[PDB]
Amino acid sequence: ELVNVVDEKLGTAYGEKIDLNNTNIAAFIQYRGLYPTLAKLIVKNAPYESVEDVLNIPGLTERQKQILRENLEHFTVTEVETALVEGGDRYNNGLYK
Amino acid sequence: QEINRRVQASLASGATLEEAWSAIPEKLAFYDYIGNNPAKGGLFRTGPMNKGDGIA
Amino acid sequence: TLTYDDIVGTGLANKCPTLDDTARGAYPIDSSQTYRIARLCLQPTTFLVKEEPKNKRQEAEFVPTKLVTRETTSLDQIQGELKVNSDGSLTFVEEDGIDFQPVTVQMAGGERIPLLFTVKNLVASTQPNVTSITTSTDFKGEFNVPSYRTANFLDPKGRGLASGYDSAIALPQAKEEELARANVKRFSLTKGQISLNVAKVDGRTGEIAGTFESEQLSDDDMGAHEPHEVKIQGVFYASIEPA
Amino acid sequence: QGMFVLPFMARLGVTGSWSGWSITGETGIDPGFWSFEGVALAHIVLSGLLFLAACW
Amino acid sequence: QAWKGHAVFRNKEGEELFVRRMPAFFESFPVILTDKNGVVKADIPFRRAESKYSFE
Ligand code: CLA
Ligand code: CLA
Ligand SMILES: CC1=C(/C=C/C(C)=C/C=C/C(C)=C/C=C/C=C(C)/C=C/C=C(C)/C=C/C2=C(C)CCCC2(C)C)C(C)(C)CCC1
Ligand SMILES: [Ca+2]
Repeated sequence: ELVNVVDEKLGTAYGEKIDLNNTNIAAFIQYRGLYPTLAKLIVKNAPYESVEDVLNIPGLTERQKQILRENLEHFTVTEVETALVEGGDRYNNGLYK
Repeated sequence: QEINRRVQASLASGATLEEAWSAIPEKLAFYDYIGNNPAKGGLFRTGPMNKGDGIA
Repeated sequence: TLTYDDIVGTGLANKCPTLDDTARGAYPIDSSQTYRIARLCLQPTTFLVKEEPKNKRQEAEFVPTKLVTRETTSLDQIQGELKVNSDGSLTFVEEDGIDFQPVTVQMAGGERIPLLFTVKNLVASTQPNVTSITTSTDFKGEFNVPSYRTANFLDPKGRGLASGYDSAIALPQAKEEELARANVKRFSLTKGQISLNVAKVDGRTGEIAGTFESEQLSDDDMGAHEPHEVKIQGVFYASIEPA
Repeated sequence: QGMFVLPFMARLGVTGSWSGWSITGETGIDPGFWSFEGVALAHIVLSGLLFLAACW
Repeated sequence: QAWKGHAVFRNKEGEELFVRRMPAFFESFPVILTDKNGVVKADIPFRRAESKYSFE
């Protein structure tokens, strides 16, 4: 009955891609042009029903939408996991080097 | 090493994986388990090995 | 008005601003304007814990406790929009602030009860037809209570949710079933309820004060044991301003 | 609970603990010094003083 | 932990039956139920072959 929800989440797309609804902000450093400007807007405007909903963030520039489109393939969405988003952990998850 | 040797010889004589491993005596397999290694104990961990991991 | 050096070390930093007895006025609400709470402060004075009922299934009461974590308990610098609704009611939507404190209280006999005293994501509303906020106004609302420890927290044996071992490594050949509840950390998220009773209003400044009562669960140690029910009583202060 | 001396303390008015409980089931009582613990401590100190007097 | 409540025993005819209580002298005691006038109405038999008062 008892499940570690973080381990479980590693078996979903969360474990394969940047989950726009859960993944810590540092992950956006993996690809050109996402950090810190887009990273901030994405985390601030989460959750999303689908990856393509990220294109609808209010105030995005035309260039930002293009960059987002180029990176949709690296993104996913799964259900919000309380354990990953509480504590401001998406902005600092206690991991440094 | 001896377990793997016996399994390979079984596989080479046309056994299935199930058959090859089923042919390994339990007694040989039990030697290949760290709970039977004498360098895994404690000075004040008293009594039979069975008192730790259990009766196999 | 006091400076940091006036306040430092006195215990005043953990108290909410108060209003004088003359402040029994009314603060006009204009349904055309936007409003905000610039500062909400909540200062607990009493923590009560519901006794775990013997087994009579009779009335289990909330009992007094002793605070052991000192003057570290208040919620403050909380802000958010104050909506005016169709029916003339007000809805405060908490957006940010110092909106949680870990608190440990001690029951008679020694049992320590940690809790995350909080109003995170508070949405609280008045009665309908609040043309002016008076000493008859009150707010009732719900808030979120996340796990007292967050996902990185490691127990004394190094086990955790987002980090740590996933077994009892000191008992290498123990049967794992009876240790599952200790080995598998779970993150709690529940709801709390709060009432704010306005007792004082400065009609000129838009400052209000009064008493609060809140109810929420205590720490469950990442799913290792059952939380306790806690009732928190205290005073509050809020400054309302046109947004 | 097999309590033997506790009832004798209770019989004469010692009913509370420093830890906040009372044998009548009250909470948040202050028994003052003469809790069950205070009584116990007083007897231990008396024991020590009588021991010293015995030596003299 | 808790009182289960007061048990009221009744036979098929709906008459209230009363379990005979164990006196302090007895380490073990039979189970005998009587009506309000002390007439035996039910018991737990030892020998079953000539039982007439079984709960069944
Ligand atoms: C050569 C000596 C020797 C050895 C190797 C064994 C070996 C064994 N015995 Mg046997 N046994 C022995 C002699 C020995 N025994 C003697 C003399 C008796 C009579 C008391 C027994 C009676 C006995 C019983 C009843 C049992 C065993 C059992 C066992 C097994 C578990 C041992 C254990 O848990 O140790 C634990 C060892 C320690 C905790 C180390 C002790 C260290 C001491 C206390 C240090 C003292 C320090 C000193 C005071 C410092 C002084 C400083 C000063 C100079 C300044 C193991 C196969 C158990 C078993 O499984 O049987 C089937 C069992 O139940 N033994
Ligand atoms: C210094 C004063 C003092 C005080 C205030 C206490 C107080 C207490 N003691 Mg401690 N105690 C003391 C000294 C004291 N003690 C000393 C010096 C000893 C060593 C002997 C003890 C050994 C002791 C024990 C073993 C116990 C206590 C216990 C207690 C508690 C219950 C008392 C009770 O039921 O008495 C009952 C006393 C009597 C019924 C006295 C009977 C008097 C006889 C009948 C007198 C007969 C002779 C007389 C001359 C006849 C003529 C009388 C005349 C008026 C006509 C209470 C907290 C109890 C407890 O709760 O422990 C934690 C307990 O078990 N005490
Ligand atoms: C009043 C009162 C009371 C009581 C009390 C009492 C009961 C007391 C007592 C007391 C006591 C009971 C005391 C004592 C003591 C003592 C002493 C003071 C001692 C001493 C000593 C010495 C000095 C010694 C020495 C030596 C040594 C050590 C060794 C060898 C040598 C020599 C000898 C040198 C009460 C609490 C109720 C309350 C209130 C009041
Ligand atoms: Ca009021």
